Amino acid sequence: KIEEGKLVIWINGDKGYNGLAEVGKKFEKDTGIKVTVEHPDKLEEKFPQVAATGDGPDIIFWAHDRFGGYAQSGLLAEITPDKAFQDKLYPFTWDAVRYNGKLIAYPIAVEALSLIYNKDLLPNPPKTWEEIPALDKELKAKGKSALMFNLQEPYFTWPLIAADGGYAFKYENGKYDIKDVGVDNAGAKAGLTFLVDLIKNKHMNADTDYSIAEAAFNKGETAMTINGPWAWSNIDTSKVNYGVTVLPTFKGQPSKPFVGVLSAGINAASPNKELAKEFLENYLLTDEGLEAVNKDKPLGAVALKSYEEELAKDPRIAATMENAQKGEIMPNIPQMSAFWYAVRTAVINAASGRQTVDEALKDAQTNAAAEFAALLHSLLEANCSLALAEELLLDPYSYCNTTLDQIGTCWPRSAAGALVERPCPEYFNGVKYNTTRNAYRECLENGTWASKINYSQCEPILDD
Amino acid sequence: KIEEGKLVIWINGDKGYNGLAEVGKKFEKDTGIKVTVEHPDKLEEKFPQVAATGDGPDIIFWAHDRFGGYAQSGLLAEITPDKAFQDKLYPFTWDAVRYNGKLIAYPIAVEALSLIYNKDLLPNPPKTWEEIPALDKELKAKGKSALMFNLQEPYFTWPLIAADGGYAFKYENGKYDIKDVGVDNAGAKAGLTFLVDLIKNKHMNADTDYSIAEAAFNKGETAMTINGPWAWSNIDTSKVNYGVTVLPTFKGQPSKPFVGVLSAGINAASPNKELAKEFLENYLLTDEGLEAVNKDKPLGAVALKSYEEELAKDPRIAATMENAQKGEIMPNIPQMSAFWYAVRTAVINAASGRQTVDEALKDAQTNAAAEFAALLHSLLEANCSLALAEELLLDGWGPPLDPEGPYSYCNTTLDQIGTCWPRSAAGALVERPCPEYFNGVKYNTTRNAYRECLENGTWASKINYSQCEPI
Amino acid sequence: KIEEGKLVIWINGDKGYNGLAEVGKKFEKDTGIKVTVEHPDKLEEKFPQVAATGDGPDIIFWAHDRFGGYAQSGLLAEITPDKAFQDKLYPFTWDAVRYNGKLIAYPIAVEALSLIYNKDLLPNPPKTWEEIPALDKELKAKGKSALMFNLQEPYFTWPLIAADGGYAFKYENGKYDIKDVGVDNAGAKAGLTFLVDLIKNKHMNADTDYSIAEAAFNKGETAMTINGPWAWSNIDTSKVNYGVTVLPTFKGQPSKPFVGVLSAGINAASPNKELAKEFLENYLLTDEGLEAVNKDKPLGAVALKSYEEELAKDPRIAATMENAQKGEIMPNIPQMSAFWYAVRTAVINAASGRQTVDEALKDAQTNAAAEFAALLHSLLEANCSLALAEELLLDGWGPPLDPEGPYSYCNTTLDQIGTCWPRSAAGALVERPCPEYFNGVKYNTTRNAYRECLENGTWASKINYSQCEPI
Amino acid sequence: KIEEGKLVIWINGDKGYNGLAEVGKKFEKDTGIKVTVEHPDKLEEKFPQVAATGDGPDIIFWAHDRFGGYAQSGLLAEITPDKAFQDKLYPFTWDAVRYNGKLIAYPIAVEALSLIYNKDLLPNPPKTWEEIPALDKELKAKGKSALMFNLQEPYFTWPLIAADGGYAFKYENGKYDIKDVGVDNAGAKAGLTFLVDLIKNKHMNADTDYSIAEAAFNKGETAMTINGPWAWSNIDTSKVNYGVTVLPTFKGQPSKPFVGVLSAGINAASPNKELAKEFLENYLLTDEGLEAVNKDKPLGAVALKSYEEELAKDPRIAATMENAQKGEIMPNIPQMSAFWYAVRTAVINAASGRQTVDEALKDAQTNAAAEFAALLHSLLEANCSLALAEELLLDPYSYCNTTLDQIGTCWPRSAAGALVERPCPEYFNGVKYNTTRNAYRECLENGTWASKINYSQCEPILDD
Amino acid sequence: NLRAQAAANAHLMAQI
Amino acid sequence: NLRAQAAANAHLMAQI
Ligand SMILES: OC[C@H]1O[C@H](O[C@H]2[C@H](O)[C@@H](O)[C@@H](O)O[C@@H]2CO)[C@H](O)[C@@H](O)[C@@H]1O
Ligand SMILES: OC[C@H]1O[C@H](O[C@H]2[C@H](O)[C@@H](O)[C@@H](O)O[C@@H]2CO)[C@H](O)[C@@H](O)[C@@H]1O
Ligand SMILES: OC[C@H]1O[C@H](O[C@H]2[C@H](O)[C@@H](O)[C@@H](O)O[C@@H]2CO)[C@H](O)[C@@H](O)[C@@H]1O
Ligand SMILES: OC[C@H]1O[C@H](O[C@H]2[C@H](O)[C@@H](O)[C@@H](O)O[C@@H]2CO)[C@H](O)[C@@H](O)[C@@H]1O
Repeated sequence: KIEEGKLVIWINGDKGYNGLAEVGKKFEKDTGIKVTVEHPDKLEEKFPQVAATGDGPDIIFWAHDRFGGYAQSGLLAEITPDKAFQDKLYPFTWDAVRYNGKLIAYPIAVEALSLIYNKDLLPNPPKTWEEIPALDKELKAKGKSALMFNLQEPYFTWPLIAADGGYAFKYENGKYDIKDVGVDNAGAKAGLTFLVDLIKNKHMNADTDYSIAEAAFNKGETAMTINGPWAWSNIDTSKVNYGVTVLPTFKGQPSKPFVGVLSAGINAASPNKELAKEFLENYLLTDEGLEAVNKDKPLGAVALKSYEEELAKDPRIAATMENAQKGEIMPNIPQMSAFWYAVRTAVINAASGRQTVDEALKDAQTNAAAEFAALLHSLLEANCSLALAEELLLDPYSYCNTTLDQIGTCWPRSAAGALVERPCPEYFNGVKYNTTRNAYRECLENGTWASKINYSQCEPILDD
Repeated sequence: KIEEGKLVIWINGDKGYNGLAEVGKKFEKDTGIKVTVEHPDKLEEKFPQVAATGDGPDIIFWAHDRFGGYAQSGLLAEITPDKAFQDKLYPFTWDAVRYNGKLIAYPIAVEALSLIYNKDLLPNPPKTWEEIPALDKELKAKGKSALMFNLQEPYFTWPLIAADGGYAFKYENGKYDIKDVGVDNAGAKAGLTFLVDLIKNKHMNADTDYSIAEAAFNKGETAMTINGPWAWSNIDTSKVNYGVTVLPTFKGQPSKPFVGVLSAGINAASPNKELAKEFLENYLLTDEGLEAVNKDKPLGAVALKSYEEELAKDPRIAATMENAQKGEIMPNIPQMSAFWYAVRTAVINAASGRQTVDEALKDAQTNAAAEFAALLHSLLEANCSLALAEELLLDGWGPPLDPEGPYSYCNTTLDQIGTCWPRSAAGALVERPCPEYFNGVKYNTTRNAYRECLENGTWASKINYSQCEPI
Repeated sequence: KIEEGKLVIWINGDKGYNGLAEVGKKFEKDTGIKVTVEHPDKLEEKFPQVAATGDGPDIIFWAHDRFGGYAQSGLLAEITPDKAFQDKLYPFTWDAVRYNGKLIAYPIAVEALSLIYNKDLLPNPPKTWEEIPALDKELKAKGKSALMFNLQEPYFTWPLIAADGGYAFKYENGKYDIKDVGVDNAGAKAGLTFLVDLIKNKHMNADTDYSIAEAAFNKGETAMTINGPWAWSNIDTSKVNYGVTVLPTFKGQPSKPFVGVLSAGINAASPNKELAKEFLENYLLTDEGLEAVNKDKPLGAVALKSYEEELAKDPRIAATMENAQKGEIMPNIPQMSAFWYAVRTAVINAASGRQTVDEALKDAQTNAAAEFAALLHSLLEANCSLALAEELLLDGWGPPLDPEGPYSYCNTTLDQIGTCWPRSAAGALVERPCPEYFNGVKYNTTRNAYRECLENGTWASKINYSQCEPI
Repeated sequence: KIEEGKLVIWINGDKGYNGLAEVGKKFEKDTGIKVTVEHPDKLEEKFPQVAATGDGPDIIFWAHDRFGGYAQSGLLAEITPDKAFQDKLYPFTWDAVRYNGKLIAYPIAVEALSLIYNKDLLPNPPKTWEEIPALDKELKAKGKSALMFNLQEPYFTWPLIAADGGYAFKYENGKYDIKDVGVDNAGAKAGLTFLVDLIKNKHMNADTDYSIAEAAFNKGETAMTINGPWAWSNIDTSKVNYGVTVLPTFKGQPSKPFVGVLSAGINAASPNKELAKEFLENYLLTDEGLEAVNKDKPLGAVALKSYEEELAKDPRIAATMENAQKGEIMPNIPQMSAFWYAVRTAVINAASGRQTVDEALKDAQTNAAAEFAALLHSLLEANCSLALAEELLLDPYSYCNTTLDQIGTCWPRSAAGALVERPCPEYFNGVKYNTTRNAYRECLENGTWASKINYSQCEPILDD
Repeated sequence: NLRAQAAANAHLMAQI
Repeated sequence: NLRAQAAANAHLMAQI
């Protein structure tokens, strides 16, 4: 239940949420409709939890990579702008919010990571990752360090892992191939091995997080950091004479960051869909709208043609685009959650020494590619064909033919008109279920299976 | 993956695919959109294999009977014709492309087999099947024969099988009863027996197929054949002074051909559904468009009212509709496929002497042939899932794979022919023993089949079976 | 697990198992070692199931024909008799328990079927099979019948099938040719046809079995039967004034029973091989020991020379050896089992009318019955290995199992009957649907079978099938 | 190749190898046959490596648990003492060296772990593991500690893991059930969790090994240690006023150590089998022989009746027997190697914090029970039955019926007289093999498979 | 964690 | 390690 007659918006704490709230005061002044902008932590996780139920915010802001995942779960309303409004944003930002032909969010801006550096401590930043160790040794002797950045989020280490051949999902023949993950190839190993060595050799600390790295850089304690445009604002405020530049190379190869499009989706269950559409279309994605948010935290390259024209003239925005050109735009597929979770674990376990690189990236391999699920599926496929073999052997135009459905339940050859029941699945997509209860499917009088399967009785097994 | 910004169309090799490509050319001229017409072998079986995975044509063409099964499987987009467009075609033609209360294809034309005969050899064609033996004996004395038609497709024999009581699925209460199959009744038995007796007495050859019959008629060697409107074109080109007429009776009863409505469906996975709609509605379903296809191979009695009013006056179309009236529109239920398969097998086995009429039609009644194939098939499926299971087990949980070796693999898959192609490295040419058994025919297993695992870890589309020869 | 410090012995229910247990009692008296004699149903099939896993009897008794297959599988210990002991038994009896040049059992006695007839009803028994129909008609007029014997075991019918040319495996070059099977030749066809004709003309009943025939003879209801020496005991007890004689001829040719040598083998997995040897050599293979078993059920012509010299003078043993001489010692090759199975099926199917003689013997020739059973069997085996594969996958690599729940499980297994019993917690009573099909007989699948998973995570020995009833 | 005309013996460094060498000088004086006693490290591993080839020592000394493993590999000669010599050792020591009905080594002595303690620092040792934490806190304040023992060998931690229900293999119906491992039950968890906590709470150090613990105890720096009889000799030499006692209880349950029988096996390939038999029977297993070794390092309860009678009078030997009664004698089955390796890894990973207890004992579970191998086997079984199904369906007394052999190769239905070949296995018992080569098996003219399978061409895949 | 996982499946199960 | 493992299999393979 969302309160009808208001707008509740969720956006991440590192973005210009105060700028956004002022745009909210513009709307309210004009229409009399209150706009509440909130920044809950774990935003990208807390959403599908609430939105699933029919609750949460009217609008959500996050990079497009997680939006496939919401659309599949059916939590995003289908946005409906016309030709005239789409001609005002760049076509490639529209690609990022298209899942299965449908636009599911408004693109706001393009984010890419850059190398930010202190010009006073380092007038000439390193062009290669490999010279950073020596550079840290010199800086240590002055009671500083070379490089601090967030080691807790795979987003910041990915550029280095991708550099020499690391990838998420293979892109072939139009589609992303969810069964071909490149998190365990020689390139990924080499990039991750390099990071882990910086830590063993005490050029970095495995605990270092977003706030540790930001504060150190803005106090002048470290020469370099890795971050995006939202961070520039805090550096302006600080003493620091900073430059924003292209990322270092690894094995002569450019670092390949994942490029995200900040996006505004609309909660499917909200009764305020049109109000939200009028706020995003007529208030936020205007120059006045975007400027208000940007003058709080920079957005990067915005999705609006009329405002980027100006913004493109900033050399910091040039650098953001240079790095963007060298990376990939993120896939928006639902398997992105699982990939990110997998790589987050690898980097942390590898960094802490809990696991070696080889061990770590293989687990991530198996997790990202859902190989346990793919193995179990092969077993169920085989079992289901056999049960059909057994029956045919023991043996007319009136049966429903055997199927294996998306959950792994084998529906046997059945009589027209039969209500069939089968044990709930023993395992499904990470979760175990009480198999003492059944699912139910009707074989219709016409010899075709009913389209819908009753899975209502299948309950998970959890704590105690 | 279907390419966006073009149209691929599948139609059968017997139809006017060149005429249709001219209609394609006009569409390209106006819209800049390339239209490719293809006619692969076995397209009705091949379409559900490729479309099921999001590949294949934007538009497929076939008699309406196979479409119910495609729509049930989810392979067709629901079509959105407007009222004015709907009033443009006969209502009974829309009925034939209706499945679950949804329109799932555009009707193009109505097809029924007729008796085609050579006027010079036979001024007066026979009214009955029973007089054919004597007529063949009279024709043998002249170095000719009475009757040749395709014996390899049940469609061609069905009229005779249905004549005296044979039927597919009993129709009543407005519905088909899939528990009431009439392929082994007294009427079906008698029709097939007559057919088998014609062969024993050497009035027909069991091995006769579409092209043997067509060439034999078009060359003046046989006085009669059985075929549809699409065949008239090649006869015109040949000398033959031919007529098209009502099929002969059996035991006094009309032959009852199954009436097909040639239809055009849109692939559910097509990113060009709107281009497709515009092509079928605004270009093909016009006087000009139908005329272009018709000039290549006659279509029969077209669904388009305005063009049918011109065609209705051809005595060949008149005959087509008289034969249609004495037959039945085919069902479009998904069970049609199993039924055609059972009757194909029964007819071929009875004609060759492999089974008696009683044996073949009983197997057809009980669906035994399809069931045996589904039995072998699930064994191959199960074995290949196992091999996949093994590779996955080893790959994820076995001892560390060699760090120096290939990262990219094509994974274990089963091809349409029954070969399980093993996990293979990107770039590999993979060799597998020819199948022991394919489609009722045994092959030599000590030669090999070939398939490339491509540079990117995807299986090549083509599989080389040119070395697999039978006993 | 076979218990150390005792002996379990398996012999068939028709043999003198009480006599043998008395011999067991004498062994216990002298050595303090308990000897248990058991006679389970289907022991020849059951022994290879249980022994294969290290369970079962210390000593098994059966005709030598099954032993070759046991020895091939590794189930028998090689026996170590000394020279003096070897000279104590006929050399041809040692030949029958020789496999791969090794002695694999102790020969006990030679068995052949004879014709047993009622002297009061039939002073002069028939010399020929052909005169039996007329004799039955003469006997029906008296409220009796001519001939009843077990029709459910091929052993009993084989003499007639072999009479005019039927054979198992052709013997030459000192060896059996397993490619030369004579079960579908003209001679085998004629014998079985005669048998089937006796049934059509109501001189015999297809359903007649060992106990029906025995009771019918011992009650004076039928004038003749066919059986071995072990049967004489129950006849003595009954009134019947009986003779034992040469089997009747077929088409002038002698009936050719397969001669068995009752033999005692030692389980390869027995920890009591030496106790076993002492029991068989020093207690059973003596005048006293053989006499004790013989007094219970006659053994036939014993392998022991000194005791055979006394028995040779019984006209019933004389007849046994005359029938033996006209027959053949059975092979002991491992293929005997498949052969008996094929002939069992052929005889039963022909007798019941389920197949013609030609159909049944051809299926026997091609081993089709065993092959079909091996087909269904491997499907069940494959399915159950899969279920095991799934449980293992989940158990080792799935999400953490509940820390509070049971640690000990009985694991997925397939029973001898075809049921796959699923992974189950220690202590559980497990319910499974009755088999759809067992041994050529279909059962009702909506009642259940039962099996306890014991306290320690081991499957109970017994499986409760008392609720599975057929159609 | 062993040098003919001498005896080369291997025994472990912690045993009385100098006593043994004097027995060797007795033999040499008497017979003129030189006896060389050596103590290579990793003795129990270095043996099957060398003995496999036809090289190594004439005689090997180790606990009986690893002797099943040597007998199966066929590396031990079958010893042949008579009634008169076996009547001189205790029957239960003979049980320990019997593999599949065959005696494969001479039993020497029974070893069990006890709690050794410093009477001056601790006049009254704790009866329960649970009071040790507090006891260490008091001792720390005096600059000492409570307890040090070898944390590198699962042998020393096993007593605590077994205490509350932990076990190796289940013993049912005569046999040990190699598929039922108890290394991951509640008891094992609780015991291991207790050890790990002592470490987090700094009452022990995860690095502590045999020599660290021995030296600390004999210098008087720690109040308690855990060790066996071989250790008493070094304590006698030291200052330390020591007592040897029953192990502490855990959750009110007695600690359950694994009891080993020290044993002398004879290398199968050696040409000196009788010389070795005469040395062990007539020289070592005498009172003079055993005493010489014992007066160097105590043996525990010896296997010889005539010498134990005296030895039993020692209260330290009483305590060794008390603890022995509360533990199990070790299984001698070949799967023992794999169990010990599994538990060694768990304890070390758990102790170091590289893994939690739950994670650690589950890996050990899966390893000890060879569950990967058991899963693969089920797949091969299934595959092999299917291939038979396929053939039968497509179809006389002359075939060799399909088998799956011990290595996992499915031999298909074959023609009498055929030389059949099948790809080498993709994986077997821990090792991957080159599958481009084949194994070979003959289907004999009589329709039975040849007994032997040619696996000579199947080569492993290793380094680079 | 596994509560959000169960929730994701439940919604897929509801649709299917 | 894996060299001693390979060696153990090789000897089993030789016997079998
Ligand atoms: O760390 C993995 C994380 O990466 C991305 O999140 C970014 C986001 O794109 C930026 O806008 C900024 O807020 O930093 C985040 C990393 O902390 C993916 O969008 C996200 O789904 C993924 O979990
Ligand atoms: O032979 C069975 C077959 O009959 C029909 O196929 C016809 C088709 O309708 C005609 O357009 C023409 O191409 O001849 C075909 C006969 O080969 C059914 O439409 C088809 O589904 C069925 O398999
Ligand atoms: O019926 C086939 C059967 O014949 C023989 O079994 C005999 C057995 O030899 C006799 O001792 C007596 O018990 O009657 C049996 C017939 O039921 C073969 O020995 C046996 O292997 C075969 O199955
Ligand atoms: O640590 C595992 C280890 O335990 C046993 O080894 C003992 C041996 O029994 C004692 O004689 C003494 O030397 O300490 C050893 C532990 O370091 C098993 O015998 C052995 O197989 C196993 O690996």
